[PDB]
Amino acid sequence: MAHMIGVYITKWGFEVETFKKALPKNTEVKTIAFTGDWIEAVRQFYSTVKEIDGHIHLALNGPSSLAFGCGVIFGSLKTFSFWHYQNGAYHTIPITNVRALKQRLKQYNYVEPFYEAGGKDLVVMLNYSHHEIKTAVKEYVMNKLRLENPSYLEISLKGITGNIPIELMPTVANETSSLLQDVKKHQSFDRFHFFFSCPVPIAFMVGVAFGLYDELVVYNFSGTYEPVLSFKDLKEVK
Amino acid sequence: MIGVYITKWGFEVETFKKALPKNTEVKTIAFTGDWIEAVRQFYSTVKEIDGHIHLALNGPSSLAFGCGVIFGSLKTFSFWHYQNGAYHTIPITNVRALKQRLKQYNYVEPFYEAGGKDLVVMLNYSHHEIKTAVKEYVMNKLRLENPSYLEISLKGITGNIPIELMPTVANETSSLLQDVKKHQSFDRFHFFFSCPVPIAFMVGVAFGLYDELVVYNFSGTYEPVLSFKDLKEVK
Repeated sequence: MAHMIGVYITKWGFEVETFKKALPKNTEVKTIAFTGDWIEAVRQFYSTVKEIDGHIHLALNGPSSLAFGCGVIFGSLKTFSFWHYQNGAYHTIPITNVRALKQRLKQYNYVEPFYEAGGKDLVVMLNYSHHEIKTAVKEYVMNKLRLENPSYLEISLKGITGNIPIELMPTVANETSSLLQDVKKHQSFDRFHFFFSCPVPIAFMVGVAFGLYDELVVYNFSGTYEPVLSFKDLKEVK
Repeated sequence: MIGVYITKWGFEVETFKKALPKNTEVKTIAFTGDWIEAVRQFYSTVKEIDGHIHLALNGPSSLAFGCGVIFGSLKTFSFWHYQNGAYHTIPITNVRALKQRLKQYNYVEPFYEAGGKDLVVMLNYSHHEIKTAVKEYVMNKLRLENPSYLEISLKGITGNIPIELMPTVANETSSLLQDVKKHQSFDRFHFFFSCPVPIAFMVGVAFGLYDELVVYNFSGTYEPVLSFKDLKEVK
């Protein structure tokens, strides 16, 4: 009865065959159309994975902010393979168990946190990819969020910024997850504000690990930053 | 596989075809002094190709940069550079290697002059300063308000860049173009070139269409030839 299925979240739709051909023979693929409505796509994603019995093959052709949202409501009852499009075709992320991602670490090999102590709003920046975002996020926060002296957590990577292989993505996601729990020891935050310069698979896996435990807001860059998912919306998806 | 040849002429395509693997078709894109039209036709040609692309370009580095910007960074490519009377392949089988952000730079160095939120970028591998001429143009024709300036130039290397170092120089340049954003959040980048075509292409690939950018070309004087709005509308 239980049988593997593909779920493809895409800003387009026409290109789904590339994903399908990468999967085992006779794997059905359910397409979720992302049209610039984050909460609707997350809702449809939840609806789809809720009723799936079996291993889920995921791919997401779309923003990392959406990937993070989908991760947050994914939960920990289902297994998945994450497929990523690179230098030719789709390749599976080394199959990462959900419980494995939430493992807390004492030693980090890749992530480098820079914590700036402030108030109860924490601005989280995953500064992992080619495009440098720190000053852009701070300018946006200062001009648009109307917060008093927010705390900042900028996370950069040692060595691999802008060139993260598939094979390191589970490790980077695990390390990020562990840091996001560590930071809560500094103080009790009211709210986490998430900004990404980050591969989609990592964003998804970090969302899976972090979950919907804290008040959070997810932000997307499209010429400027805007909030695209809130804790309230994500809670109401279930 | 196919080859795409972007050229200010057209008649000379056969040496490119001959350099490629047997039975590679080549599409010529004829540049006639309209940058946005050539970039449009380039994008139209490569848009639905996923596999490896062979590229060559006979024309200005400013065009090469524009083609790089709309190429994206999902597709692998070989750039065939014409040097010392023949074509030489620059194979890029991992595009992310061009986008790796660096702490250690071996071949290029930044010279940053702090100003406002317009950044004037000079990609100058010539071993003779272009800053005075660019500044005169900026002050007199663009009338920008207290722009920041970033010159990127060679260090250590005293002459031409060998083929073998062109990916490295492009990678380092691209990394510096992101590193400068640590100084402040810029609103707009203005690109001026004195540089080899393959480097311009590779830097365009990495930089992408992520910041408001304007591309300038030197032909006796400087003029803008590509804007962010035009490039956005190509897609």
